[PDB]
Amino acid sequence: ANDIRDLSTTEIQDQEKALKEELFNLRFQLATGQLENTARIREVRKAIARMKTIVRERE
RNA sequence: UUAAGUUAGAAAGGGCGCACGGUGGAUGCCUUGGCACUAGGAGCCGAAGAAGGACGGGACUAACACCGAUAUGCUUUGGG
Ligand SMILES: [Mg+2]
Repeated sequence: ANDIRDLSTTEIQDQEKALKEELFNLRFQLATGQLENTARIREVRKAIARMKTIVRERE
């Protein structure tokens, strides 16, 4: 959270993209039954949320 | 032995009493919920989109509760 606030808006935007891609691949693996660490999903969801929050605080 | 006479016992099933079960949810005990008030506060919400909803959100989710594509939560300030 404090680490996110360090980054620029554009850099956060790119951090989101990565997390969105990560979340997508987790959901993919999960559906194909190839995901063990299913707790990863919630973390990534929360992370995305956190990043959007900081960006909206910037404005 | 014949004759005459008298009387017993019997239960297919049934009755009464008793014993033991079943069913059923009365009664007692209990209380998560109600009822009536008192004192104090407050008596409004809505185009800055209401009341009330629908559909969604969990690793798996039928329902309830919570939340809204930032979805079973996000940030922050305090408590602990
Ligand atoms: Mg704290």
